[PDB]
Amino acid sequence: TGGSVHSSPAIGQDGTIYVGSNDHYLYAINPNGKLKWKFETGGSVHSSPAIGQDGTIYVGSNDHYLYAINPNGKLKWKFE
Amino acid sequence: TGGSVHSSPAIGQDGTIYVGSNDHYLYAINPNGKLKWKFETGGSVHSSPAIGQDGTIYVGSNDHYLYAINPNGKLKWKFE
Amino acid sequence: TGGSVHSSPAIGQDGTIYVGSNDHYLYAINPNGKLKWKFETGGSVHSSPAIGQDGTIYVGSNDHYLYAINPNGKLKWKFE
Amino acid sequence: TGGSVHSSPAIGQDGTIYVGSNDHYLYAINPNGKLKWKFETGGSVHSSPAIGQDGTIYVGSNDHYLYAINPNGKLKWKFE
Ligand SMILES: [Co+2]
Ligand SMILES: [Co+2]
Ligand SMILES: [Co+2]
Ligand SMILES: [Co+2]
Ligand SMILES: [Co+2]
Ligand SMILES: [Co+2]
Ligand SMILES: [Co+2]
Ligand SMILES: [Co+2]
Repeated sequence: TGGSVHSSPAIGQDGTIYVGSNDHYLYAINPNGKLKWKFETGGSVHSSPAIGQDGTIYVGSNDHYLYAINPNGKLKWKFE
Repeated sequence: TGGSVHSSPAIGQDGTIYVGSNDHYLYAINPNGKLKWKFETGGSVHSSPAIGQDGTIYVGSNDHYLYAINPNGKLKWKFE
Repeated sequence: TGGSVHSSPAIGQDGTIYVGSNDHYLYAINPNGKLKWKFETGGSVHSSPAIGQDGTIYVGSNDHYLYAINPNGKLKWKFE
Repeated sequence: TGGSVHSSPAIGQDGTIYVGSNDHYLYAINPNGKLKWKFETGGSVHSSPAIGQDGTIYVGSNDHYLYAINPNGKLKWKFE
């Protein structure tokens, strides 16, 4: 990643690994080590992601928001 | 939220997302991104919440307390 | 507690809540909010506890050790 | 360990305890408190490890990488 990986990884139902970085992104990494997608927030993603029953990925950011990200890497919503 | 979301979200049995904020609050957010409730502690909620078998939400605060919050957002107890 | 509760709580099989504090202790709190026991390490317990299959509670400390604590609050071992 | 254990332990299917240290290593500790192996990254391992379905251990490092480590302590891959 572009900065410290302070965030703790979460593992999806299909093995996808999700983790934040101080480079401001939430990363979705395939089990083979190849990027699935990254999603840019406005600040360090120190928070560790959680995965909902429908696969939504939730994570906080130092930009003050809680993010809900769809499994395909598109924003679902953010809460300030 | 009002400050960095350092805390890592927890997901309840009904999909509710709980997370602390450096704005001093524990947040309960519905899966649709709308606030269910927030609970104010005396300092940053860096700690990440855990959910008990009866749904109680437990989280630490930089105000020195461990909080137990009922699912409706009312204080159950705090331990110094 | 005596200092910031940075650590994230873990919940045991019987509902006991375990959490570290920057006051250097690992706390075991009953679901009713009353202390079961506390265990003193040599520095802040920022690490969040994990519970093994036999109930052992594991947590790191800023004193450089990983601690294994028995369910009764007595040290099992520490690893430097 | 050689430095603060900020990381939060993860427990494997066989009881192995995995945790990072600010000494830059990911540690695998047997339930008896004896080292199984340690793996050196390039910076503090503040991130808390997660365990995949095949036992792979994933953890971030302040060296900017997400690491995937095999259960025997050998690198599987790292993602920058
Ligand atoms: Co750096
Ligand atoms: Co930045
Ligand atoms: Co801010
Ligand atoms: Co404040
Ligand atoms: Co204080
Ligand atoms: Co101290
Ligand atoms: Co030290
Ligand atoms: Co260093």
